[PDB]
Amino acid sequence: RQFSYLIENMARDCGEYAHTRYFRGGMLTNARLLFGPTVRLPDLIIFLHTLNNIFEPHVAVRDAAKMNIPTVGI
Amino acid sequence: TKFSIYPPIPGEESSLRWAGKKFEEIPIAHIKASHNNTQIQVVSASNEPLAFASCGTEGFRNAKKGTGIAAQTAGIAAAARAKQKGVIHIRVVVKGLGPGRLSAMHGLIMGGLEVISITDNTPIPHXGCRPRKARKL
Amino acid sequence: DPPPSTLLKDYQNVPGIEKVDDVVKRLLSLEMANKKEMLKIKQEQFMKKIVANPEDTRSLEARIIALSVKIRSYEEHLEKHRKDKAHKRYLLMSIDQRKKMLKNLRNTNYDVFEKICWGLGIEYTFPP
Amino acid sequence: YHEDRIRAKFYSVYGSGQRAFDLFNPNFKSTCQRFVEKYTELQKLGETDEEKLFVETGKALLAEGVILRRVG
Amino acid sequence: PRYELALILKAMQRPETAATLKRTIEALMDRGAIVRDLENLGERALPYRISAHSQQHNRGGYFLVDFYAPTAAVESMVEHLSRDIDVIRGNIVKHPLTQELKECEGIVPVPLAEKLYS
Amino acid sequence: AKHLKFIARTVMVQEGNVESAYRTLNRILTMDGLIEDIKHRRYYEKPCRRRQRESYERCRRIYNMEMARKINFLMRKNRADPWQGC
Amino acid sequence: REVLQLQEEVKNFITRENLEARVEAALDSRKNYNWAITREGLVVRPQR
Amino acid sequence: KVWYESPSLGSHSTYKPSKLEFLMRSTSKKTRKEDHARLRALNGLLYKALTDLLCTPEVSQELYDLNVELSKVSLTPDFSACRAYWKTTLSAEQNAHMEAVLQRSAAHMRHLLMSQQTLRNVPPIVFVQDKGNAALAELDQL
Amino acid sequence: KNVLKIRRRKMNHHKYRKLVKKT
Amino acid sequence: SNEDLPISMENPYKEPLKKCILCGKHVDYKNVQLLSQFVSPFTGCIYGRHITGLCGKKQKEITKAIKRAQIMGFMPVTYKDPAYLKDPKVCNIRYRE
RNA sequence: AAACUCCAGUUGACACAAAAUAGACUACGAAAGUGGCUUUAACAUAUCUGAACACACAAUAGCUAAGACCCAAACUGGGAUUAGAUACCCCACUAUGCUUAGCCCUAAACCUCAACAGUUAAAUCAACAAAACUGCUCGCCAGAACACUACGAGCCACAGCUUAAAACUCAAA
Ligand code: FES
Ligand SMILES: [K+]
Ligand SMILES: [K+]
Ligand SMILES: [Mg+2]
Ligand SMILES: [Mg+2]
Ligand SMILES: [Mg+2]
Ligand SMILES: [Mg+2]
Ligand SMILES: [Mg+2]
Ligand SMILES: [Mg+2]
Ligand SMILES: [Mg+2]
Ligand SMILES: [Mg+2]
Ligand SMILES: [Mg+2]
Ligand SMILES: [Mg+2]
Ligand SMILES: [Mg+2]
Ligand SMILES: [Mg+2]
Ligand SMILES: [Mg+2]
Ligand SMILES: [Mg+2]
Ligand SMILES: [Mg+2]
Repeated sequence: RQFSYLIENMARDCGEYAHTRYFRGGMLTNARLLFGPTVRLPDLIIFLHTLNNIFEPHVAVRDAAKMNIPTVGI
Repeated sequence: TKFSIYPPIPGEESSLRWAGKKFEEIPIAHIKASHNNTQIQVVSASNEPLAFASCGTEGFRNAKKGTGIAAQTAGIAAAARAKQKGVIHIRVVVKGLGPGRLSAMHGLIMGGLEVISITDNTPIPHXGCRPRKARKL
Repeated sequence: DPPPSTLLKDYQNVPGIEKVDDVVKRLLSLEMANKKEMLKIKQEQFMKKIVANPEDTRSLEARIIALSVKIRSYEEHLEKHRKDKAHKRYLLMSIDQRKKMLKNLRNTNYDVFEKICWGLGIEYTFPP
Repeated sequence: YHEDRIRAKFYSVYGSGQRAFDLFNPNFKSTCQRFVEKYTELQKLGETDEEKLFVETGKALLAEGVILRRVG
Repeated sequence: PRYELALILKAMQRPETAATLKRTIEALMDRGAIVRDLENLGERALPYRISAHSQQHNRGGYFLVDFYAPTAAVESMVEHLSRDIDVIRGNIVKHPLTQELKECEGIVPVPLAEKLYS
Repeated sequence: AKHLKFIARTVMVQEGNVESAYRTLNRILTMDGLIEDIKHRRYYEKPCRRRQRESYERCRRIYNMEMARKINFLMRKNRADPWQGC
Repeated sequence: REVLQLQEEVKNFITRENLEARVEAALDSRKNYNWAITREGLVVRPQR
Repeated sequence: KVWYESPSLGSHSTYKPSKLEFLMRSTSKKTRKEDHARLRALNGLLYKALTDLLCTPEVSQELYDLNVELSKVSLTPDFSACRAYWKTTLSAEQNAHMEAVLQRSAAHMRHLLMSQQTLRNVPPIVFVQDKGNAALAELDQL
Repeated sequence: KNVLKIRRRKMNHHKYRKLVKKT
Repeated sequence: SNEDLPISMENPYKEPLKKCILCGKHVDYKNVQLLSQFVSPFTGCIYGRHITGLCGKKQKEITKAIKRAQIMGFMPVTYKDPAYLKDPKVCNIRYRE
């Protein structure tokens, strides 16, 4: 959260997308239900931090692989 | 001088006095606080008995003897007989963890005696006799 | 046993030990030491009487001699302490270990095996 | 690093300098680093003793105006 | 070996105390001991009352006798001290200066996991 | 029985405050373990029972000290939220 | 070195001849083994 | 670990016992198995802190002379108040003196408790009186 | 674990000891 | 190869291990002044190492020294000898009021 | 309630009993076990494995003989309790716990982890316990119950221990 604001601005400035908030269960693995059957998922997910706030791997790391999304991560 | 909770050691030269008497000369109130009774004996520094009182000698019987108010009454009775013999300041030596352990001391004070020290002499064997077996309750 | 006047194994080869005061000789003798010091003199006596190289402590010969001294010490201990089950075990285990050593010496070097038996007074016996 | 041995002795003998580290400046030099550089220069001049190479280094810095207060 | 005899003597006058020490050191010599030193620790009040030879004692003279003796002398000396009426309490210990203290690097920490496991 | 009297477990009373003197004595005997010792000695605790209780008390103290250390360590971040809104 | 050190000490050892002199020489003297430690590990010898 | 459980997945989470956290909490959320542990152990820490202040003369000369003994100390889960219990004395006259000094000391003690940065956020301490059956003495007064 | 196997052995040994006593 | 690469060696900044107040000192049963510093003034109870701060080795030497001194007639058992009450307090225990 | 009242309290004298604190330590020994002090003796093995039975040990309880006996205490007696109480609760006291010299040889004798050697990479792994395995060796096991039993044999054991089945019975255990 020290960098949430910085990262969200970088995404908007480059014309891309940021998700720095609480990651709800199934955003990627259940996207059609949450967004709609025609929702397009990301083609690349860039992690500037790979751990969540309890020092466990961000759920999107596992779920990105499930959806066959390549991940860049610091 | 600052207050010391450590008693004056006999043979050393202390400045503390109580009615012109040294710590070694103050009479002793022996309180035996048992689980079912409380016995109080006041003796002189030379081991001369001056007063004796217990909850049983004060008309308490059975479970009533093992109460704080019974011990407090026993202290008042011993204090009265001791005060008649010239006792004002006493050293308290209490052995046992019975209900009249603290209450017996209150009665001595209410009876007109001034407690200058408190000593615990509850018998603790250092290894001794095997106590009775535990109770199934 | 060696005489009490015997010097300790450590002080026997210091130069000038024969010219010191009698009091100093008593303080460096077996009389003023524990029994373990008397056993070191016995072990060295057997090593020089029996083994070819008295300084080889890792040979099968030296081990049998060292263990034989322990066995005799246990026997003397148990002569006075007949209900000591702990040392009765140490004695019997040591006798078994010596028999195992003697078996391996008899099989590898019979000439040395015979000198060990004569020197230590061991009558070898085959197991039942 | 080899110089770490010199740093351990300097901190033991003279303690941490009352001057404050400025870890933002990538070219900052502390009193210990200045000591280490002089100690290295004198070693390259052929001196090999350790106890002697350390006492001569302190004198050089004092001549240059550096404050070296021994801890004890 | 080297022993240390911690000797508490009945509080007496100087002449009787010297006779007791001489009588005690001679007992060591008769048993083969080589006496090294005799130290006076001073007369003091005992830490508690000691009953010895049908008498109660509250003060005593503390003495040390450093000596060498054969291992068999200790048992015989302990019996000798029990019969001397002027000795309140006498104990023979191995001299502390013979036992060499091993060096200590410091206090190594103990892992907590081992504590509960053990 | 053979020791000097009025030295062990003896507290002097100050300004006639006998209640505070008794509390000091009780605190002394409690810290030295005498009160718990006297209580455990009223009935014989069997050796298998004493070892079980001593083992339980030693493990509970370790767990309590270890849980206190964790809370002390993890309370440094109890300060106000620096990035509120993010 | 241990035999040399020991050979000098034996000169001061008590003997049957010098027993009386050493016994009296002890009653006049005092040996103190008491000393206290501080939180810094320093020995505090007694005030005598 | 021991029979005492320490498998919590969020073991690295920073424990935050403050009054603001209670308001920003899911209403559905219920206390977890090892969530009581931190509360049970934090309340014990408060008992330790208070007990030392009473017996050290530096904190207050009046407090030290009283020789107050704490019977019980249990914080609240709300994080709004703290419950501390001290044992009453026989003399009702003496009881008044202890309560009066403790009542005024508490305000300063709270600041003294803030000196311990680990427990800097200390809710106002409620020095309840118990262990002496204060009502029984109150009944005799009537 | 449960002690049901121990209890069966318990009863068998109790009854055996009692039988031996009677006879 | 490269001069600036790290080199293998022992930690030069390592600090010495901690030592107890009695590390390196002989503990004698006749030194009752020292032994008295590790017993309770009111009860004579030997303090645990969590109170004395001693290491396992010196906690044991002190305990054996106290027990020897007590039964040989040098040290009281049921209380600390009052002569030694004003010695340096090296134990982490607070008693009075 | 019974019980004691040659009782209780203080002080002193006082053991063939048991060993606060230390010990929040985790040591010693083959295990069993070992925690007051001192001294003496003393803790096998310069490959490893190797026995229900050989050899030597083995808590508690128990037996035989002679002693000690503070305290505890089966049994027993007494006092309550209860529908009953040959229990739990209270009191008294014995065998016994102790010493000596012999036996007896059993434990949930259990870290419920066989010894020795090696590994942390694979697949981490039924579950739980105590992370998962490899080499090597000895011992042991083959549905339940019958069965810590019967018979045989050995044994200082004689209401004992060790070794240890079968028939009938079931579809589970
Ligand atoms: S720390 Fe070295 S002996 Fe205690
Ligand atoms: K003991
Ligand atoms: K077990
Ligand atoms: Mg059956
Ligand atoms: Mg083998
Ligand atoms: Mg076998
Ligand atoms: Mg077989
Ligand atoms: Mg068997
Ligand atoms: Mg047996
Ligand atoms: Mg028996
Ligand atoms: Mg009885
Ligand atoms: Mg009997
Ligand atoms: Mg066992
Ligand atoms: Mg095996
Ligand atoms: Mg079957
Ligand atoms: Mg059986
Ligand atoms: Mg059978
Ligand atoms: Mg048969």
